[PDB]
Amino acid sequence: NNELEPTPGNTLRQTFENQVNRILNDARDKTGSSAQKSLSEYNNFKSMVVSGAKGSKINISQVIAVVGQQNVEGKRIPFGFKHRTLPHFIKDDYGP
Amino acid sequence: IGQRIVATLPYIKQEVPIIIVFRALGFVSDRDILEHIIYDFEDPEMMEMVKPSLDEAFVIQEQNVALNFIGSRGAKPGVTKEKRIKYAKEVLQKEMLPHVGVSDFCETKKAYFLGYMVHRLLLAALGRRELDDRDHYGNKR
Amino acid sequence: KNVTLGVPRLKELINISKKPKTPSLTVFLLGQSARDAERAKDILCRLEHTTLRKVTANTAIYYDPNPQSTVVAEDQEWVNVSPWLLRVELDRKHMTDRKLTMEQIAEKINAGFGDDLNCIFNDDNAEKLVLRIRIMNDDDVFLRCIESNMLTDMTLQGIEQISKVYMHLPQTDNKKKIIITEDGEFKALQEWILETDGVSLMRV
Amino acid sequence: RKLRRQMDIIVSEVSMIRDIREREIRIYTDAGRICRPLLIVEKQKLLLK
Amino acid sequence: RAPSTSDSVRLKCREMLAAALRTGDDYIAIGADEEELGSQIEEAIYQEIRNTDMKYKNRVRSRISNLKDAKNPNLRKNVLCGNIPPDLFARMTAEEMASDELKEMRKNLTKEAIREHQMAKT
Amino acid sequence: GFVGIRFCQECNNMLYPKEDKENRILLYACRNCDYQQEADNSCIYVNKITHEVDELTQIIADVSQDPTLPRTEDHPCQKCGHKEAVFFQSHSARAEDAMRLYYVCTAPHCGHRWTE
Ligand SMILES: [Zn+2]
Ligand SMILES: [Zn+2]
Repeated sequence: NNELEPTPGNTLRQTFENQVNRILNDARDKTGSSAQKSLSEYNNFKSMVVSGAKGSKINISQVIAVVGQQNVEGKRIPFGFKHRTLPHFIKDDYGP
Repeated sequence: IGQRIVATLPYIKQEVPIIIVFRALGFVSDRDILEHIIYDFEDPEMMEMVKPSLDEAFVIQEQNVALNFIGSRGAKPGVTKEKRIKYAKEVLQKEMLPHVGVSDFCETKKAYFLGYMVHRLLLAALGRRELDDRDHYGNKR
Repeated sequence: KNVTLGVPRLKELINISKKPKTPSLTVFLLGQSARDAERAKDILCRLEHTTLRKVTANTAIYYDPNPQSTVVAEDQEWVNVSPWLLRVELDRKHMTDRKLTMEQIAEKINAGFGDDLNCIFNDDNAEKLVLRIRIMNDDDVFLRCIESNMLTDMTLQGIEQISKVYMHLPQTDNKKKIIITEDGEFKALQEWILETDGVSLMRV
Repeated sequence: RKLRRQMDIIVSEVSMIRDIREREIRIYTDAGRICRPLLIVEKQKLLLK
Repeated sequence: RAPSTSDSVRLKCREMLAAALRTGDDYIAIGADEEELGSQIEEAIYQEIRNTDMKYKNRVRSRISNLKDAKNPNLRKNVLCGNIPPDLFARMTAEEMASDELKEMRKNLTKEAIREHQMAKT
Repeated sequence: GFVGIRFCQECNNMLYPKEDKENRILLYACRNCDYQQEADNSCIYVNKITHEVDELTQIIADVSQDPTLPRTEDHPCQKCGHKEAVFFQSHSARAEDAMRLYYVCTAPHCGHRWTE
């Protein structure tokens, strides 16, 4: 509806992608933090992460909470097809 | 000015501007060429883009002079005007675009195919049609 | 923005390349202008390159033989006092962003092209800013040639090689100004800095 | 499409592509193209019963 | 207090500026010697520039255009009404003050917008 | 609004402009023959630097009969009153800032298109 004020120094598409990525990253971080808060003291992922022997908190978040957002060349999945990423989707869809 | 549409023919050591190529096919008339290239004469931005590589070509009008102009740049250019003309005519009738047809005459469709190439190039330039993707396997065999 | 860190930057530093991928300059403002962005954007405009094409909105060439005919409604010609002109109108917002004015744009054009051309400029008051350029002394195409050869490369304001300039407030304390106070602390300060996209380092 | 699905004159290897943004219709019958079978949806149901 | 001069171009500029003051009937409403005012402004401009070059002609043309424009008759009103001294109007610069409230407002808002348009760097 | 194109009637060629050095009248002349014509446009060449040109000129109504396009019932057709119409973005480059959707009515023999 053209109600999006462009961010200082960014085009309309650039700021649109910026808000989208910010929301998605916030969701991933919040879900990961909740997953970390959920773990018990007898869990083994926590024991092997806090000691630094193997893995990190992001691995726990991806195993339990959510895998997250994929990227190529630092951007979301490009429109490999004509104005869509896969045949199962619909033209000009920028949803999550 | 700038933005001159040119061609790179096979077995020709140097590139050649397009209008000389069209007139080499025998289209001495000017409206025929633009009819072959531009399919609608109502959008000025499309039609103006051919003017740069149209004013570059007003020296050559007849067929024979165009054939000699082509033959001057051949792989083995002739030493006589007849040699140049026949060599360029043969290389156009045989080497260029075998897929559209190598029959006795194919100018009536070779000209349309060249016009389609030029029209596609102009469409890409104007931004009315995005570029083709090499990684897309719809374009691979 | 882009800085190209990592192995490519290591190759660029090791193999001293006369041209890097993304050269840039960090500019620190000296006076009070480092504090008020209003008096820093004027410096920014003084730095960034600005040709004629950056401010032109639309352009057109007409064959108006009689100067008083004025094929387009323009009362300025009568009060001002080749049969063809080159009317050029300029975008208002871009014209104001550079804090520029037509009275000196015309002077730049005249200095660039000698007496071959004569430019007539609309006043700032009018809503539509226009420029009537007439050659005075195969000239039908000569206006097209010059306009394709002056619109692109005119250098109205700023210096070359500077594609764009970013006004930026630093967040890390590394670029922040550091001054020892009177009593002895360090008290990092925050002031406006600029990042270009080319290299001059001498005019800058 | 109907003739190909009946497989009477146009063999199943031929692919018909119609573009709408530019009025073109492309037909390919050469070798080397890569294709996979898929089900057919008529309106919202399947031709498989 | 306008000392008359002898330069033909100066008198031409004076009469054109006076006739510019004749626009809008503000002089008729006020009833002032607009010719004297035109001579005073021309003399003040000449004092500022000390010449009759391109700057002279373009400054006179700019002043004429500013005065005779009907979109801001308030400047003509308050220059013929004695609200603004002639000398300050002579040393007036460009358009930033001899403009209506709407043009000043739009210039201010585009100046504020270019702030964000030129920050960048996230 | 723009500069049109006129073709020579004799030899089917472009008509170049030519000012009359005596009559001070712009005229159109060929080159392969001594042909003259009266120029009425009073214009030679324009150029829009902004290039913010409407794209509804090339929006073919055939777009409606496409299965891989969105369908919405929020902006019905103004004239026929049809409640459903597909939409799509610029679908082309050069767009400095374009996110608007160019609707097309999903009705047979309607062709109603608009931008919001
Ligand atoms: Zn002719
Ligand atoms: Zn409808």
